[PDB]
Amino acid sequence: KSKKILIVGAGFSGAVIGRQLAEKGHQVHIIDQRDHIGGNSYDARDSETNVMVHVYGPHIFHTDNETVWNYINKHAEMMPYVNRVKATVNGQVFSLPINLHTINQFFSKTCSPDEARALIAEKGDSTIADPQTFEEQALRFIGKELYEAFFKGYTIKQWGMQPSELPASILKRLPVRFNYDDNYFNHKFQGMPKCGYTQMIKSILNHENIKVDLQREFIVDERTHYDHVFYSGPLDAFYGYQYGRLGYRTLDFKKFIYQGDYQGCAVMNYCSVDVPYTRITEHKYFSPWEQHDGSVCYKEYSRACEENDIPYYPIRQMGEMALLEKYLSLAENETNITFVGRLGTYRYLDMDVTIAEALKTAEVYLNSLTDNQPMPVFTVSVG
Amino acid sequence: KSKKILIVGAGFSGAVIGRQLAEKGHQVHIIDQRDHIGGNSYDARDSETNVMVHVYGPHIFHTDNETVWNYINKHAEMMPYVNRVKATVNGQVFSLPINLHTINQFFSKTCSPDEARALIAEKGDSTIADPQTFEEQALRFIGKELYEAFFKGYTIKQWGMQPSELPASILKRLPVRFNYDDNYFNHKFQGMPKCGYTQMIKSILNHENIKVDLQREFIVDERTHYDHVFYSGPLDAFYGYQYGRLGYRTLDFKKFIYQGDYQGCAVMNYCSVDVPYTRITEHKYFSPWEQHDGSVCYKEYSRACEENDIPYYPIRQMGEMALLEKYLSLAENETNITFVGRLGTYRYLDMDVTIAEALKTAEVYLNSLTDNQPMPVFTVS
Ligand SMILES: Cc1cc2nc3c(=O)[nH]c(=O)nc-3n(C[C@H](O)[C@H](O)[C@H](O)COP(=O)(O)OP(=O)(O)OC[C@H]3O[C@@H](n4cnc5c(N)ncnc54)[C@H](O)[C@@H]3O)c2cc1C
Ligand SMILES: Cc1cc2nc3c(=O)[nH]c(=O)nc-3n(C[C@H](O)[C@H](O)[C@H](O)COP(=O)(O)OP(=O)(O)OC[C@H]3O[C@@H](n4cnc5c(N)ncnc54)[C@H](O)[C@@H]3O)c2cc1C
Ligand SMILES: Cc1cc2nc3c(=O)[nH]c(=O)nc-3n(C[C@H](O)[C@H](O)[C@H](O)COP(=O)(O)O)c2cc1C
Ligand SMILES: Cc1cc2nc3c(=O)[nH]c(=O)nc-3n(C[C@H](O)[C@H](O)[C@H](O)COP(=O)(O)O)c2cc1C
Ligand SMILES: Cc1cc2nc3c(=O)[nH]c(=O)nc-3n(C[C@H](O)[C@H](O)[C@H](O)COP(=O)(O)O)c2cc1C
Ligand SMILES: Cc1cc2nc3c(=O)[nH]c(=O)nc-3n(C[C@H](O)[C@H](O)[C@H](O)COP(=O)(O)O)c2cc1C
Repeated sequence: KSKKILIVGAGFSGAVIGRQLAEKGHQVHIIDQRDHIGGNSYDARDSETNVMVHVYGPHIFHTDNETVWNYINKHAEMMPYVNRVKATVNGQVFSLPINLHTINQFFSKTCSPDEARALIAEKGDSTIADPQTFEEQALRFIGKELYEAFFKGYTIKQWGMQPSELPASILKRLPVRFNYDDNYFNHKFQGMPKCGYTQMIKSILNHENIKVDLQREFIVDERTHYDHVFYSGPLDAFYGYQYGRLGYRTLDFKKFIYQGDYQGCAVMNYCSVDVPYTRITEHKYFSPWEQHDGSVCYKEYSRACEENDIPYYPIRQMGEMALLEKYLSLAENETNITFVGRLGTYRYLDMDVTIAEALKTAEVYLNSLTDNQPMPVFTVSVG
Repeated sequence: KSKKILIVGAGFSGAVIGRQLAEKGHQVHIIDQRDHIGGNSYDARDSETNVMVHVYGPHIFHTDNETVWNYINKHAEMMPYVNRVKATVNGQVFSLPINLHTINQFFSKTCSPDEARALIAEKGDSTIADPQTFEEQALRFIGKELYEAFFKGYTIKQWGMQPSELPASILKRLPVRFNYDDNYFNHKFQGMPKCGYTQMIKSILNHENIKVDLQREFIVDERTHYDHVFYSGPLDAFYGYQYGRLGYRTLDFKKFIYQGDYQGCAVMNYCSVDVPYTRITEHKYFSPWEQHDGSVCYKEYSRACEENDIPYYPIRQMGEMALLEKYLSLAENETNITFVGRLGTYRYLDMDVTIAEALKTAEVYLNSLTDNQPMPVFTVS
């Protein structure tokens, strides 16, 4: 039997869940409160320059998950693109993430890989048994100089907290590289959709069993008209923020246009705390197969997400997780709804991860129909 | 009607011409004086370390020709790979080709693309009206500091001549990229074959109608036993060097083994004339999908190609070109032979260009049979 399915959000989570269910006979209704599909992966062209802008931040696809990679290759033409980030600090321009070139330039050396290991082991404090803070992780592995140049001010700008108050886990993600590889991501598959993500999501959304209504906020009354609801909007919002708002950072993107090449690369970080934006992005460099004389650029600023700002990065410290636990115990009591995605589960999720989880969620739901088991509220852990 | 083809050389020129024709019926005899196939593209695994070594120096595949790309993808699995070269001079490590990073690092600046254009325009030596040498052209374009750090020394080593001895026309464009792009090659397709060029050519060569004999020299007396000869060996040698030897640079490779990552990139250039090698190459870096604890490296030394050396880079200056012209006008009176390849034609040819010209050559020969026309001696200009 064909089921009636409400899906709240037309970003990757809604779109991929909808597509998998559509293809199996169910009637899928996808709503989104914005006037366009795509969620935070949405891109659109700038009128004047015709530059394709990644509206809610640069979005670089990267994955080791070949199943996911083949899936999106069914919906776009993936162009090779290797993200290579630069940084300006101390009157110089460096390569990130920290590599043998960054090391040799910063200390004015011509170390080989093994000489650079010895120079960095010497700067690091191997007396720290198990770093508990971001700061201690930097002192342990990269040393004071590298830390204060590349990480301290930059991290303070992103998080609005001292690094001695942030977990080690943030920097554990980012080892020093003792060769000349300056690819930002190590994933086996990396690229950018030739006609953009909006178009990719449009192809995912393109089926006979899917109706998509925009400018349409979810209404708690609707649930009864459907067999199941998939919700990728904010968890706290669905509960009227009755216990408080989940803490996020937000970003302000300050637009400017330049005639020519403003910086010569897609991403420039500004490591100094005394430079108020975290970075400048030059969006035409995200589509190097195209040529554009005019250029759309953004200065990006980080700050605490207030009531009417878009939530970007979830903060997820003790207070935030105590608040989450309260919404979760409301959530565990529900029937015929599943909360999914970055907003629905209060997790930062890359595009490929979001896709893989959306495929699994559809599969769980389909399996639950044929086994006549109830569909759980979450198909992922958040304890 | 089935032709007896002799093809001199089992590198890309002969392999590709040979397969195109073997597939339309002709009997193809390929010979090569060396003891392995592949010509200068040949690779092989080093015994101690198992690193795939590029025996005649690094070979990176790159093209904008998608027909050529699809063609090698039939005979190999192409892995992605983007060449990015580092260079050590004056106690610093830089990015090449010269780019906005090289410039900011070199001068200690944080220039944007356009401020950097303004910076190089001032450094450019503007008192030099009408430059005649490579030296003067470089000086006018980018000034003394950049010229002497990155060009003067490396030119001396690479060409065995001072840039004052070479023509201004050798570099027609200001050589700075005013962006952060440090991909050495700008081609749409770039990659490395997962199992090596030798296996790729071994696959091009695998046909019933193709016999390959190695350790086998061409001998003029052979010509009479075949209907056509495709010749990829050196044009001057084919005619006994009767007018002189075409000028080339040759390269010496000095092998060492390091346990670890010796330098942390495939290719490190040394710009200084006081360092006698041109580059150090670390070959495992040409196969990043592979992991190796032991690493095979080479210091590369460039010198004049003398009579017993392998010819690498064609010098192609005034005298060499006049000299080439003489063998060309002898070749123009040959019949039943076509000269092809970097050696048969005295050109530096990429792998992709060489494959495209081979496919076209076989086709021109196929067409000439069906149309009853004579095959030309050269299939390019
Ligand atoms: C700054 C930033 C940079 C990023 N960069 C990368 C990157 O480089 N690479 C990468 O792989 N990933 C990146 N990501 C992750 C990426 O954006 C997510 O993977 C993806 O957006 C998740 O999609 P989703 O559909 O689950 O959620 P979303 O895209 O957020 O979409 C959810 C949808 O729900 C709608 N909605 C919410 N509430 C309601 C409501 N009550 N009623 C109706 N509609 C509602 C919203 O309007 C929205 O359109 C980045 C994320 C951020 C914040
Ligand atoms: C230092 C160097 C670096 C290079 N790097 C790149 C690179 O990164 N990427 C790229 O695309 N290309 C590169 N190339 C170009 C590449 O090597 C050529 O494209 C390729 O070798 C062309 O193959 P071919 O068959 O025409 O000629 P060759 O490979 O030179 O083959 C000619 C064959 O003919 C044989 N032969 C000659 N005379 C006789 C005779 N008397 N009797 C019998 N056999 C004979 C030879 O033994 C040889 O095996 C490089 C070239 C050089 C010199
Ligand atoms: C509060 C916060 C939480 C973040 N959580 C993640 C995360 O879980 N995974 C991730 O890849 N990036 C996360 N990021 C961002 C990265 O650490 C990264 O450095 C940042 O997005 C800017 O640089 P990037 O886009 O190159 O990664 C977070 C950023 C902030 C401010
Ligand atoms: C340091 C350096 C020196 C080079 N010297 C030469 C040279 O002497 N002759 C030459 O033809 N190319 C030389 N090149 C290669 C040139 O950059 C050239 O632009 C390009 O590689 C030409 O080939 P393409 O057909 O792939 O574009 C040199 C490159 C570098 C970085
Ligand atoms: C004939 C020739 C000689 C060159 N010699 C040098 C050199 O000595 N040092 C150097 O850094 N670059 C040298 N170059 C490299 C120029 O930067 C090269 O054209 C540059 O890579 C062009 O880059 P592009 O790919 O942006 O066109 C040479 C290039 C050519 C064609
Ligand atoms: C005399 C001479 C001619 C060369 N001609 C070419 C050429 O036509 N195309 C090319 O890509 N490289 C050519 N090169 C090699 C280039 O200089 C460049 O360095 C190549 O990208 C790396 O070769 P190399 O660094 O050993 O010189 C030539 C080198 C020399 C010495």
